[PDB]
Amino acid sequence: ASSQAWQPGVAMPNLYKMQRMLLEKCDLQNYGDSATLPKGIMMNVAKYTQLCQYLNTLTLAVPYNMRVIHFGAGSDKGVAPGTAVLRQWLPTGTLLVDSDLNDFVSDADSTLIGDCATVHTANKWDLIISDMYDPKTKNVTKENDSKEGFFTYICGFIQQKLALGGSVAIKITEHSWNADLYKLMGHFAWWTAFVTNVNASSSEAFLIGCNYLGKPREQIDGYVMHANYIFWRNTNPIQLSSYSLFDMSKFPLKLRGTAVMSLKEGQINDMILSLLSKGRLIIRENNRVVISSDVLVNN
Amino acid sequence: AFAVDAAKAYKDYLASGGQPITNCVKMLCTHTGTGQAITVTPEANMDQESFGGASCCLYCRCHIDHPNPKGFCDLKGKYVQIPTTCANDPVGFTLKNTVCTVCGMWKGYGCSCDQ
Ligand SMILES: C[n+]1cn([C@@H]2O[C@H](COP(=O)(O)OP(=O)(O)OP(=O)(O)OC[C@H]3O[C@@H](n4cnc5c(N)ncnc54)[C@H](O)[C@@H]3O)[C@@H](O)[C@H]2O)c2nc(N)[nH]c(=O)c21
Ligand SMILES: C[n+]1cn([C@@H]2O[C@H](COP(=O)(O)OP(=O)(O)O)[C@@H](O)[C@H]2O)c2nc(N)[nH]c(=O)c21
Ligand SMILES: C[S@@+](CC[C@H](N)C(=O)[O-])C[C@H]1O[C@@H](n2cnc3c(N)ncnc32)[C@H](O)[C@@H]1O
Ligand SMILES: [Zn+2]
Ligand SMILES: [Zn+2]
Repeated sequence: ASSQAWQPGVAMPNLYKMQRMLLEKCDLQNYGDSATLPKGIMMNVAKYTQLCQYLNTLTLAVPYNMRVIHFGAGSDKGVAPGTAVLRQWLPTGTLLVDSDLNDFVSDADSTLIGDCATVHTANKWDLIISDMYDPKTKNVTKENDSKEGFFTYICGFIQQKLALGGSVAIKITEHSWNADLYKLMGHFAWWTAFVTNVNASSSEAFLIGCNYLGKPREQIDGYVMHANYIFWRNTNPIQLSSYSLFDMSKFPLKLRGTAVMSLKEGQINDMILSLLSKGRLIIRENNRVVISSDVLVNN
Repeated sequence: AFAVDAAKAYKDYLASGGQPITNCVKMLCTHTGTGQAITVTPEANMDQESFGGASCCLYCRCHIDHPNPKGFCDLKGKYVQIPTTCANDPVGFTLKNTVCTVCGMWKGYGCSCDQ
């Protein structure tokens, strides 16, 4: 077994991010292979556990009364395995809201059913998790182009509802991706494409934006960067592994007690951006949390 | 005076040889927990499995009103510990057993306040 088999997953190395590759078909050596999971553990429990294991190594801002929203939390089973892992991972008192196009039962404080485009919220969020995937992406009848759908909503939601210092984890695949989303990763202190070891046989990856700055730190071309992601996946086969799942002793996210300040436009100097980049600050209102779901009415 | 008694109808379905409700979400944990029945975080011990509350609630899974005047669920947002020997049907286990208000364990599967 490889050295990274004892890791929760693998992050796209910096040297692959600096290339300018053309988009090629993703052809993984182990495509289709299944990982060996612990007895009775669902795939999405193993997958979210490894994601959270990795998020524990980043400079996440973790304040009291933390606000997390989880899109694409439903499943064909009618339950939310990922929301269950997040509830386990987040500190007690953390507000957790989940949503999906289809009806499902969740351990979240509040669940919204409907297209994510019909979800509205008055307040900002500290962390955004998206596991959304349109099944129609499986019908590849033309060139792999940047997708619209929920990605259009997600890009608008990050720019208007993510607190500065906040972080994101958005799920993508070879064909389920968006160029504007990669461009936004440049608006964070740091970013990467993370692959869980239990699903290394899939082109799936979680784009991770760490510490939102509300302004571009670097200029990123989404078409070029997605090609870079594919080149990395094609040239680096990753060994399937569930080893990280057997040690759950350091799993829970530590409550850093990150400061929450309601600073305005024009009070963001360099020292503030420096504290945002290290997860020592969250900028947003601390008002009551209000969410709603539009209901279209026909005959 | 009518009301759907789903708890009873399910036992009559289990005695009828029916298939237990599946897709209960088992959690990964150290198995070094308190052993308490319903906790805010997985507390399974070496003889139990931790599950997400909502997935083990009959009322939540069947989309029907809870047996509480307000409609409040005591499993949703929490974790239920189920003995490894009965983990093939967590919903049925939570319906047939009760929790000790003194030590917070399952009566007959952890509780020993009679000693
Ligand atoms: C990466 N890849 C893609 N394809 C082909 O391109 C199509 C679209 O590619 P994709 O963008 O869906 O990527 P990939 O196949 O890696 O996705 P995968 O099936 O692993 O699904 C990724 C995740 O998306 C979600 N998902 C997948 N399908 C659905 C669905 N129907 N409904 C809901 N969620 C879904 C799940 O969370 C799942 O783990 C595939 O269906 C396949 O024919 C490949 N073919 C070969 N031979 N080798 C490859 O390496 C390869
Ligand atoms: C994991 N991580 C990486 N960086 C930045 O990327 C650099 C390289 O980090 P790395 O690529 O993870 O490799 P390393 O093991 O040598 O640290 C760091 O020194 C930071 O500048 C990070 N920057 C922030 N703000 N937060 C993170 O979580 C983070
Ligand atoms: C991979 S499944 C989510 C699995 C879930 N994270 C779990 O823990 O098992 C992807 C989900 O995205 C949802 N989805 C797809 N398009 C959506 C949209 N436009 N709005 C909301 N949800 C959407 C689907 O209903 C589907 O349940
Ligand atoms: Zn319930
Ligand atoms: Zn007792």
